[PDB]
Amino acid sequence: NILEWLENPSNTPDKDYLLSIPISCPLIGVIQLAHYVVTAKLLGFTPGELRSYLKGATGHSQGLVTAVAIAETDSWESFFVSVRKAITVLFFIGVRCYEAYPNTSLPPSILEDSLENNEGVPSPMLSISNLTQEQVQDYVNKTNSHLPAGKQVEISLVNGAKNLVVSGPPQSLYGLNLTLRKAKAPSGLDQSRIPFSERKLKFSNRFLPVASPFHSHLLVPASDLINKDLVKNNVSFNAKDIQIPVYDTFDGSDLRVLSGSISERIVDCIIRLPVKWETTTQFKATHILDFGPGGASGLGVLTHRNKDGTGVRVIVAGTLDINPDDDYGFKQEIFDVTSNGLKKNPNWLEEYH
Amino acid sequence: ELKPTVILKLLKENIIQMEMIENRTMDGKPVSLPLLYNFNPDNGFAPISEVMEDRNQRIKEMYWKLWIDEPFNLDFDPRDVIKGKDFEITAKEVYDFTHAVGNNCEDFVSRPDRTMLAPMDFAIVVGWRAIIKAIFPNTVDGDLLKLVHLSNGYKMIPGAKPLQVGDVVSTTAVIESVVNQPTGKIVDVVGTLSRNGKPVMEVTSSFFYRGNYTDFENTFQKTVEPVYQMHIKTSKDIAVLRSKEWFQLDDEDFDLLNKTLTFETETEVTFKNANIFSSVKCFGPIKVELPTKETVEIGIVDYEAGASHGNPVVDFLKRNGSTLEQKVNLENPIPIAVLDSYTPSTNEPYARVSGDLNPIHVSRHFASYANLPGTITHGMFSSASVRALIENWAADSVSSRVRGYTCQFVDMVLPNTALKTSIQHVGMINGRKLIKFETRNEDDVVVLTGEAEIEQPVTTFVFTGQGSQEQGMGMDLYKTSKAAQDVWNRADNHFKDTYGFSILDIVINNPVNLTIHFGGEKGKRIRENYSAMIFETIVDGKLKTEKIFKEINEHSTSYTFRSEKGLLSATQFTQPALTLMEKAAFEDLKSKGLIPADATFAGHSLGEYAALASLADVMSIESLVEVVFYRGMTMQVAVPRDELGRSNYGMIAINPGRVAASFSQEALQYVVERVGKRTGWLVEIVNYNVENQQYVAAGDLRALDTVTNVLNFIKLQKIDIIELQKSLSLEEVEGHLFEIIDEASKKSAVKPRPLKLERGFACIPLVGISVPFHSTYLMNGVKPFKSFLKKNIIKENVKVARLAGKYIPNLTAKPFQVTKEYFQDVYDLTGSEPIKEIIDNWEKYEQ
Amino acid sequence: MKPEVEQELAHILLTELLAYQFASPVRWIETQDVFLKDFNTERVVEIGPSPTLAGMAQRTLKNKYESYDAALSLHREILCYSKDAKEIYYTPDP
Amino acid sequence: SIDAISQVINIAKAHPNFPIALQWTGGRGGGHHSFEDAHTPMLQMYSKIRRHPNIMLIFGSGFGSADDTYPYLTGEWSTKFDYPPMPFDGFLFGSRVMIAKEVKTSPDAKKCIAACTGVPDDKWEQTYKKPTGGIVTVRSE
Ligand SMILES: CC(C)(COP(=O)(O)OP(=O)(O)OC[C@H]1O[C@@H](n2cnc3c(N)ncnc32)[C@H](O)[C@@H]1OP(=O)(O)O)[C@@H](O)C(=O)NCCC(=O)NCCS
Ligand SMILES: Cc1cc2c(cc1C)N(C[C@H](O)[C@H](O)[C@H](O)COP(=O)(O)O)c1[nH]c(=O)[nH]c(=O)c1N2
Repeated sequence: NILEWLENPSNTPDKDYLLSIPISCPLIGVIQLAHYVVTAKLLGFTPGELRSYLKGATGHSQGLVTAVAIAETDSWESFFVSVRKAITVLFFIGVRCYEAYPNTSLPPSILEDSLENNEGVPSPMLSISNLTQEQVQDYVNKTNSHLPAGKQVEISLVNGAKNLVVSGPPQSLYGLNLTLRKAKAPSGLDQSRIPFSERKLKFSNRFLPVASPFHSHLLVPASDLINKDLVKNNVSFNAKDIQIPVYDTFDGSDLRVLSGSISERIVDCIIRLPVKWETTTQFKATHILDFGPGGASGLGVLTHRNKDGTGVRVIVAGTLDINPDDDYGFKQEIFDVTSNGLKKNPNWLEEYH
Repeated sequence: ELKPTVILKLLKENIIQMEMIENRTMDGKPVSLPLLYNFNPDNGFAPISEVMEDRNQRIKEMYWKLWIDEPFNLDFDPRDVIKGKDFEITAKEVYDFTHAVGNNCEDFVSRPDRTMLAPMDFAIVVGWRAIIKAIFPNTVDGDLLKLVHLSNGYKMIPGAKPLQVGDVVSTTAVIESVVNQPTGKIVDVVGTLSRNGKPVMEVTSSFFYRGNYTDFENTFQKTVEPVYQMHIKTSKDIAVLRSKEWFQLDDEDFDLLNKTLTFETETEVTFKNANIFSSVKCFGPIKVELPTKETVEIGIVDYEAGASHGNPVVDFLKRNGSTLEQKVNLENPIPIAVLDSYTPSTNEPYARVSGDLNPIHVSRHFASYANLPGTITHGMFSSASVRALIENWAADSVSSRVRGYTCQFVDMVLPNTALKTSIQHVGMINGRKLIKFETRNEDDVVVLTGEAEIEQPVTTFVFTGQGSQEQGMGMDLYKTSKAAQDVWNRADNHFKDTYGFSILDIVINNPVNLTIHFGGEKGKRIRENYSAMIFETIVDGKLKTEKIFKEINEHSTSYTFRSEKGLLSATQFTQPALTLMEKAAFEDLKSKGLIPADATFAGHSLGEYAALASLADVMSIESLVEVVFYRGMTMQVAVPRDELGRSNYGMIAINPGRVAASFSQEALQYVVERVGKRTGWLVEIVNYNVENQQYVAAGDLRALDTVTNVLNFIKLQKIDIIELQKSLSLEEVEGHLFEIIDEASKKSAVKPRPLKLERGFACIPLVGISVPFHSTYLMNGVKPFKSFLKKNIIKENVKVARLAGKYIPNLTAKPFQVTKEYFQDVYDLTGSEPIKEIIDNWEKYEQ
Repeated sequence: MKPEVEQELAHILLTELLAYQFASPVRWIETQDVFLKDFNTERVVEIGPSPTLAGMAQRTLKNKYESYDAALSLHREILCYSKDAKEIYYTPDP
Repeated sequence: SIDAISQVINIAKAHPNFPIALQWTGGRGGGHHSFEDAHTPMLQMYSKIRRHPNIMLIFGSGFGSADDTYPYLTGEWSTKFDYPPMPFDGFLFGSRVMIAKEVKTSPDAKKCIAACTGVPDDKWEQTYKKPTGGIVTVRSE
C-alpha cells in the first residue's frame, strides 16, 4: 500500500522490507518514471518529445527496463501503457527472483565480525574499488575452488576498470571478504618511503544495500517463470515500437537489432548476465541524464568518473543540489534557460592539444 | 466476510440454546457448540441455569471436530498408547510453518544442491493430533474451554539426525501422568516421533484442566527419579541395604564393599486421595561402577506397596546416597542476547500450519466465553518464535546443534505484543550448553521461561606426548578438583602398593634418584612385583620369559632408579606422570559436563594412551599407569645407559624451511637417509609434525649432531639438492653429499659420548628426550609389549561406538574403523600374523 | 557383524595399533589433516601441560588452510588446557 | 607524491591568476628522487590539476628526446593505461644535458655518464638494490 506509506510515514514498513526486491524492484522503476515525467512536464514536452531529444537510453541492472519503457513512449494518453509494462516486468523480476533466492538470517558471529572489522552488514553483492577485474577474478577463483557450485560467487557488475561488484550468497561473499582483508593494507599505512612496486595494494570493499544477488547463477531458475508471467500479463517490447537505441548491459549492442524477444534478453541482462558498464556506455554523447535513484551516489557520478576528460557532462536529473567542483550537473541544469544550462565538460585531448 | 458466530433461541419451552459457531475448521464446514440453559421463570432473581449434564462432552465433541480427523469416541483408556497417522514432511509445510513462526534460518529454506530440514518445532505439527488426543478420554473429564497448556518440550534422541523434507514420521503418544491437584487436573503427555522404525525425538506436553476434580481412581503418576549414587564404605552400609526387601542383587554373594552403586529408579503411583497413594511401584536397575568408570547392572530395585503416604526407596536413597545431576552450572551465567520479537496481528496463519484450530486464538466470542483477555497468541507460536531466536543466537543458526528445548507458558500473550527474550549460557549437560531464556511482555511480566541444550562446536581433543612434562604439572588441578584427585590418588596408591614409589612425589619433587627398599613383608611383596615384571616373547613356538630389572633378585634389599637431572625426565616416570596429568585434566572437564558425546580425539605418541583412557575408557587408571610404566621400562631396557642414567640417543626437531626455501621434506628424507647410511649410525625421521616446518629425527646423538652440522653447512652454502639431482647431474649429488657428511661425522665422533646437541639454524634438540622414540631401534620391544597389552587391555572394556570414527591412531592416521580396509591398511604399515589371519578369515566373522 | 565379534576384532586392532605405535613413525601431518579438513573441527582442545600440539595446529592452519577457512567462513579455536582454561571451562572475565 | 600535488593544487586555487609550473618527476629521475611511479600519480591527479587553468603541467624524469616525450605532449601516453589522452604543457631534461659542451662536468665524468646504459622505466626500481644501467640509489646525510 505505497499510497498509505506516502500519506503516513508512521505506517511505512522498516527499511529491510522496503529494500526486499518484490517491493524495491518496481518502486525503483516508479521513482525513475516519476523523474522522467517531472522532467518532461517542466520542459512542456510529451514523453515522446523528451524521448526524441535523446540519442539513446540505457540502464544499469533493472534501469534497463525503464530505458526500454521510455524508448516506446509517444503521448501522455498512451504513457501509462509504457508505465504498466515497466512496473509489470519489475514486479515479476522482484517476485520471482525473491522466490528463487530469499534472504535468510546470517549467523550473528559473521554479523559481529563484519561490523567490528568496519565492513558492511553482509549482503548478496559486494563492491570492490581499486582492484582490476583480473585481480578480483583471481580472489573469486580462490574462494570458488573451496565452495560447492550453489554457493559460488561471480563478478556481477564491471562498473569501471577498478570498480567491480561480486554477487552470490552473503556468507560466500563474507568468505571472499575474509580472503580480501588479509591482502589489503591498512588505510592509515604510510608507504611513501617504500619503492612503488613493493607497496601492498590498498583497496575498498563494502556490501551494497541490496537484498538479492542480481546477475548470478542463483537467480537463473527465476528466468523461465518471469518469461511465462510476461506472456501471461501481455508485456512485450517490439523493436519497431522502440524509437531510440537502447544499449544492452552485456555487449552494448542496440536491443532493437535482436532476433529474439527483447523482454527475454532484458530479463537475462538483469538476473543472469553481468553488467559491462564501460562496454554499454561506448556511445558518443556530450550530455548524460541520470534519472536513476541515489542522486550523487547514483549511476551518473559513477559514469562521470569513467568518462572524465572525454568531454561528457553527466546531469543527475533526480536531485536538486549544488556541486562545489561543478564537474557534473544537478536537476537545475536541465531547466536553466541561460548559458548555465549548456555547461560542457573538458575534453583534454582538444583543450590541451 | 460477515458470518454467523452465535445463534440464541429457545430449543424447547424451557431450554435456551446458545449455539457458538466456529467458522475456521479442518474441512471449511462450520462447527457448532450447543451451550444449553434452563429457563425457570418461577426463579425471577436467576431464571437461567446452565445444563451441566454432558457439558464437557459437548465441548469435547466440538474440539474433536476441530483437532482430530477420526470418528468421535471418548471411550478409550488413558493408559493405552495413542497411534498418530504417518506424516510426510513436504517443502510447502516447512515454508508455511517457518513463515508462520518467523524462523528465517537457512537450514529450513530450499537452496540448490542441498537438503531442506524441518525445525524441531515442526514435531508439534506432526504429533499434535496424537498428543492432544490424550486430554480427551471420558476418564480424563475436564472442560476444554478452561484447558491451559503449561509446558512443551522437545528432546532429540542421541544419534538421531534432525527432521528433513521427504521424511515419513510416525508418532506415538502416551499419558505419563494425570493427577488431581487442588486447583485442577494436570495431564503430562509424551509423544515419540519415529522415522524408518527408529525414534527421532520426544515431545513432552503438560496440560491443565482448571477445576475441582475428586475422581482419584482415574489418576496415576509415573516419575523417572534422579539417579542416586551410594559409595559402600563399611559392612554396616551393606547390612542396611540387605535389610531392604526391594534391594535385589542378581548374585546374592556379590561383594559390595568399596563399590559405588547407582540406582536408576522409576516410581509408578496410583492415588486413593490427594495425600495417600493407593499403590506405589519403584523399580529399575542397580549398577556397580567398574574400574573403567563404566556402570553395569548387578541387580534391581523392586518395591511394590498398596496404600502409602510416600516412597521409602527414594527417601532411603535421598538420605543415604547422593543425587547424580547431569546439569552442571557454570561459575557465572554468560549473557548471549536480549532480543525483541512480536506476536502476529492474527493467529490464523499459526492455526493453519499447526492444526491447532482452538477457537480461543481466533474467535472473539469463544475467547470471551472462556474469560480470556482476548484472542490470545498460541503458546506454541511463542515457543517456536523464541526457539528461532535461540537457534539464531545460541546455536549461530546451525539448527542441528539444538538438541533439546523446553518452554513453560507462564502467562497469556495478546496479538501485537512486543516480547523481550533474555538468553543466557548457564551450564553444561553431557557436552551440550545449557541455555536459559526468559521472555517478558511490554509490562515487564514473564510470559515464557525455558531452556535449550545446544551442541558445542565440532571439537577434537589432542593429547600431548613426551617432552612436555615439567615438575608440578597438574598439581594446581589436583588441589581443587575431586575428579583429578581420584585419578592421581588411584594411580599413586597403585604405584606405592605395587612398586613402592609415589608418582605424585616424582611429579612434585622431581628427585634425581629414587631408592626402593624391599624390607619387611610389604617390601618382599613389592620386590616380587619388580621380579614378576617380565618380557613375554615367543621364539620358535616357545615362551622365552626375560626379566626387566636383572639386578633385582631374592637377596636384593633395594633398587635405585637413576637420572642426571630428575626422574620426571626418565621415560618410565614421564609416561605415567604425563598420562595422569592428561587423564586428570580430562576427568575434570568431564565432571563439568564439557565433553561433547561425539568429539574426535588423537594423541601424539604417549598422548594416544591418555586419549584412549580419557575418551574411550579402554583402561582403568591402574591398567593405564601400569601399561605406560611397562612401555617406559621396555624403552629404558632397549637403550644402554651410563652411571648417571645418560644414553647416547636423542631427538631433533628439523624445520626444512629454516635451511632453504627450496629444501622440501623429500630433500630432508634424502639427506637424513644418506647421513644414516654413510656413518652407519642410527638416524630416522620419526615424527611428521608440521608439513614443511617440523619433522623429528630420532637416533644416535652423533648422527643427530652430524645432521645438524650438514644442514648448517647446506644453509650457509645456499646449495639445493633437488635442483642439482634433476637439472645438473644424476647420482653425483649422492657422492657430493657423502664428503659433506664425512666432514661433520669426523668432528662428531671426536666429541665425548654424552655430547650436548647444539641448536642449529634448521635444528633444535628436544630437551628431556634420551630414547630414539618411534625408530626401528625399538622394533624388538613390540612383541613383548604386544603380549603385555593383550593381557592389560580387556576386550569387554573396548566399546567400538567410543572408538569408531572418533579415534585417529598415530600408526594409521585414519579414523578408527572395524573394516577389512582398515585391517588391510594396518597390515601394509606393520605386517602382523593376527591381523593377516583376521583379513583372510574376515568372511566367517561377518556371519 | 555381531556386536561381540566386532568388539573382539576392535580389541585385536587396538592392541596391534598401540603395540606397533611404539616402533612406527607418528603421522601427525595426516592426523591434523583428518581432524582440520575431513571433520572441519572448530575447537581443537589440547590436553597437556604445554601448548606443543596447539602450536602445531596453529601453524598447520596458517600454512595450508588460510584460504579454506576464509572460503567456508569457519572460525577455529585452538585451545591448550594449560593456557586457555577460561575458554574451555566457559569462565570469561566479568 | 599525490599529497604534494594536492598542496600545489591548493596553492594554485589560492592564487588563481598566478601561473604555477607543476614540474612532475617520478622516482626514476637523476639526483634526489622519490619512491613514486612516473605515471600512476599523474593518472590519478591529472583531472584535478586540469581544473586549475593557472597550473602549467611539466613532465620530467627519464626523458632525453623528442621520440620519448612526444606521447606526453599529444596525451597518447595515458591511452596505454585505458585512460583518455592527457597532454602535458612541457618537459624538463636534467640527466640528458649533463654531457653537453657548456656543462662544467669533467671530461672523464662525461665519459662515465655516456658509458651508463640506463634501463627502461619498468626496471628503474632495481637501483634501490644493485647497480641498474650503471646507476644505484644511495642515501644522503
Ligand atoms: C620443537 C618445539 C620445541 C618448537 O616449539 P616452540 O618452542 O614453541 O618453538 P617456536 O617454533 O614457536 O619458536 C621458538 C624458537 O625456537 C627456535 N626453533 C624452533 N624450532 C626450530 C627449528 N626447527 N630449528 C631451529 N630453531 C628452532 C627458534 O629460535 C624459535 O624462534 P623463532 O620463532 O624466531 O624461529 C616443539 O614444537 C616440540 O616440542 N615439538 C616436538 C614434539 C614431539 O614430536 N615430541 C614427541 C617425542 S616422541
Ligand atoms: C645532477 C643533478 C642534480 C640535481 C638534480 C638532478 C640531477 C641529475 N635534481 C633533479 C632535477 O631537477 C630533475 O628533477 C631530474 O633530473 C629529472 O629527471 P632526469 O634526471 O631528467 O631523469 C635537482 N632538483 C632540484 O630541485 N634541485 C637540485 O639542486 C637538483 N640537483
